[PDB]
Amino acid sequence: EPFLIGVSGGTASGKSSVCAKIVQLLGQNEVDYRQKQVVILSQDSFYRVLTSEQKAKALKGQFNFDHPDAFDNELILKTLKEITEGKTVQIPVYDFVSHSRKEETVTVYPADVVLFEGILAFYSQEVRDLFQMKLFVDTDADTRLSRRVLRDISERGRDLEQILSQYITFVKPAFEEFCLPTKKYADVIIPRGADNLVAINLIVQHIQDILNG
Amino acid sequence: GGEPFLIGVSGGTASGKSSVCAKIVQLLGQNEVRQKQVVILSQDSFYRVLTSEQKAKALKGQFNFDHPDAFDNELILKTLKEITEGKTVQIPVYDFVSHSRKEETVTVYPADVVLFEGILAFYSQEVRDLFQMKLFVDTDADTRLSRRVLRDISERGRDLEQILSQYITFVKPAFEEFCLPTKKYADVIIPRGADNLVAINLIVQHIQDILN
Amino acid sequence: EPFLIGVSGGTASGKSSVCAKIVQLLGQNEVDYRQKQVVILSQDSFYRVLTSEQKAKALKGQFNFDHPDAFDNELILKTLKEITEGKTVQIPVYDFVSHSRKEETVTVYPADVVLFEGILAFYSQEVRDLFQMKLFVDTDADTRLSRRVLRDISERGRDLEQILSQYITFVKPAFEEFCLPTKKYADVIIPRGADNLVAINLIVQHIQDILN
Amino acid sequence: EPFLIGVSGGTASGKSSVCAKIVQLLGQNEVDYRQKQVVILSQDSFYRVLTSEQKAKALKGQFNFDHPDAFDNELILKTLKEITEGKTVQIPVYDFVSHSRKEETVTVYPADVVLFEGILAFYSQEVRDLFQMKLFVDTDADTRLSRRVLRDISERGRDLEQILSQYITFVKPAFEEFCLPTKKYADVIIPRGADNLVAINLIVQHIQDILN
Ligand SMILES: O=C(CSc1nc2c(cnn2-c2ccc(F)cc2)c(=O)[nH]1)Nc1ccc(Br)cc1
Ligand SMILES: O=C(CSc1nc2c(cnn2-c2ccc(F)cc2)c(=O)[nH]1)Nc1ccc(Br)cc1
Repeated sequence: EPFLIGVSGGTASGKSSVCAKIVQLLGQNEVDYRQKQVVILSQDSFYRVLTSEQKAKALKGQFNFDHPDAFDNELILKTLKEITEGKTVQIPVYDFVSHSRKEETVTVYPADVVLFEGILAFYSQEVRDLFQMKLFVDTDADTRLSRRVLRDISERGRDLEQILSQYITFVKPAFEEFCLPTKKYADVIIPRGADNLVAINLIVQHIQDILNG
Repeated sequence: GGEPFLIGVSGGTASGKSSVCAKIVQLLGQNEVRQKQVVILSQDSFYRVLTSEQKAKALKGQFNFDHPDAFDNELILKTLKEITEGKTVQIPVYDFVSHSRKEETVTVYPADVVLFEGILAFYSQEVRDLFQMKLFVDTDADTRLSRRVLRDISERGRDLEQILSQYITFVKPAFEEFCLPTKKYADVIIPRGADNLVAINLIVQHIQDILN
Repeated sequence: EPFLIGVSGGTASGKSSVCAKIVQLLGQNEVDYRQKQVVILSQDSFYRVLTSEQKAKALKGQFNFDHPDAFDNELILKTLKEITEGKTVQIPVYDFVSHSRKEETVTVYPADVVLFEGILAFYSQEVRDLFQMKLFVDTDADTRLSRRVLRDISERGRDLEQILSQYITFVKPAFEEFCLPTKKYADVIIPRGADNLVAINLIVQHIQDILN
Repeated sequence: EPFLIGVSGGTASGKSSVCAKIVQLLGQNEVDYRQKQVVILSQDSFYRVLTSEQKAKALKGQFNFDHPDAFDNELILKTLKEITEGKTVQIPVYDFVSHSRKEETVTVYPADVVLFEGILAFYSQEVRDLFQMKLFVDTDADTRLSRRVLRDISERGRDLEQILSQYITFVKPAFEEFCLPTKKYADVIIPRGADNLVAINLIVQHIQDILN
């Protein structure tokens, strides 16, 4: 049975780079995709195929993609279950023009350890109860917001007003209502994110031992 | 201005604390006045005159204007004591170009209500014991950072990376160490800032009652 | 139209005693029952009449009376709407033996000012939209727990193990899940409770100005 | 050189039970004192010898043993730098009558891993910089007071009003002003405490890895 690590934290907490760094340090980027012992899954792969009335809100730009409802809880639960039972799985690739899933999927061969990472990884009891270990990457919201702003201006061509409109109207309230109340389910809290080498090495070491048990 | 009623106002940068003070005095028409019964004092007037070592620091972005050390606590305590005793006082006018006070001082005559506003208004016990009412304008750090970034870009012409580098290195550590722990000393907390018209009307109504 | 003030806070915040002290400082204990210009309603008077399955849970000490499910929001809504229409209204008296309402109701005549006070006074949009002013009495959970333990040994006949088991299992999670998030709806936050005479005198003076 | 783990968190966070459990799961409770590879040091062992002035405050129940000033940072620093140099060390044992150190000491032979555990283990930069790993046991203040009351009420036998007056007056203010600001120096935060078996087993394993 594969070892499931759930990782949560708000946007730009560093939950993504933490998963990236752990997997890099375990030599997994030098390993072919068919033979990887440690795989990373993101909750944002499992965005819902939107209905007519949902797609209408999304064109008007008034659909909160950080709300639990924007996420396909039942496909997440189904898929993680299959992973647990040792089965290989298909991860969707999301089209934001059509708010539907493309035909091309991503294949995920049975792994020894699976990192499942997202803003609402711990929101559903049934999904929480599949994780052997729960990690929350705790970064102050002001810190996270500065990171969000530099990232979205630099590697995307997004405008500063639009970024802070979306943050204040949608991201912040959804973080406070749905994500932050899930911090209390975490086994281990990792402050600051990917620059926290002591916490990362501690989780790398732990996965390393698992790969040799 | 027999025995002024001193109101202390704190809260982080971009909390709303200046606008709240400004709206309170506006809604009282004590705006456009010569017999001002309500005046606003700002802790921003009481910056220390800098050494040339410190002036040199300020030219680079590396002098912490959010630290207690950057404000003249002795002159603030003295100025507020004289106000409490019903005396006319001189407020400095600070020139940032020279990092020193001009000859021009602003004359504040005994008012019936004095609103003293600053990030560190409640930091010193001697100063905080002169306030008969202490207000804290409580606004979330991410909200406050959003307002600060937009003001610094759009009014003040700042570089984005410099704003946020300075935020992380100096402003945030200074707010968490020195300002945020003073919130417990507040009698009343005003969430959000200048848009809190219910909070603001409660403070204008209360100021009119003691003007009578 | 009566002026409606909603008042929330965790258990042992001091919301009850803040209300009680505001009324008494107004002189409204020396005013006659039918002539009360300012009255206090408690969300407590409006516990639901429990189902059979809820009765069962309650008798085994497994029903959370701090959950929104415990409160009769429809009756709360109805009674506040009628008070805004200037009606005389009847308030239920709850009985914890039967988990139901006594025949005895309590009569409240039209007041100028109504204080409504409860852990979940701001939980429901339609109820919170009836308040002209929302006060949240903000007292640290460790402080409030200190008060609860001393209150429950003296008043009730309870031991530490029962008070703390109940607090950890029921009061705390319900407070964090349901009460704490409503704080963002307050217009004014009152730290500490009824020893905050500056905050209390402020609400008193505001209420006096309504009565004039 | 030996591996120094610093552990902090508020009174009754569980940091002491976390250290006990880690050592119990590594089989060190069986190993002979002279051959122990993992040892727990407590900051509580390094209380300062009080001056007459402080001894005077302490007799009147006014010396705050949770204030940084109550810890002998110089002795802590010396003792940990010695452990780091491979040297055998004596740990004081304290008398809370004379507010000074007994005849008897406790000998600690060079260990491969030291857990240094206390409320202010990260307060001093010099102490904090010795630790290759910093753990902070984060337990809610209302939860910690719960445990503290039950623990203290017997283990010492003392009165309930005294435990709670002491907590509100001394412990809570000292935790909020001095301990809580040290959380940002933790590499890893362990929630709830000794019942967190995932977090405990993660640390046990890391230490086993180090001993092999
Ligand atoms: O001041 C701080 C940073 S804690 C903090 N609180 C925030 C931020 C943004 N919004 N809020 C906030 C939101 C809703 C509220 F209702 C209250 C605050 C933020 O960046 N940091 N110190 C701190 C750091 C870690 C811990 Br754990 C606790 C306090
Ligand atoms: O006590 C407080 C704020 S109010 C508060 N919140 C608490 C306490 C204990 N647990 N929580 C809590 C835990 C999880 C939640 F989701 C919500 C609440 C507490 O004593 N006070 N902090 C404080 C006060 C003064 C200073 Br100075 C610094 C920090």
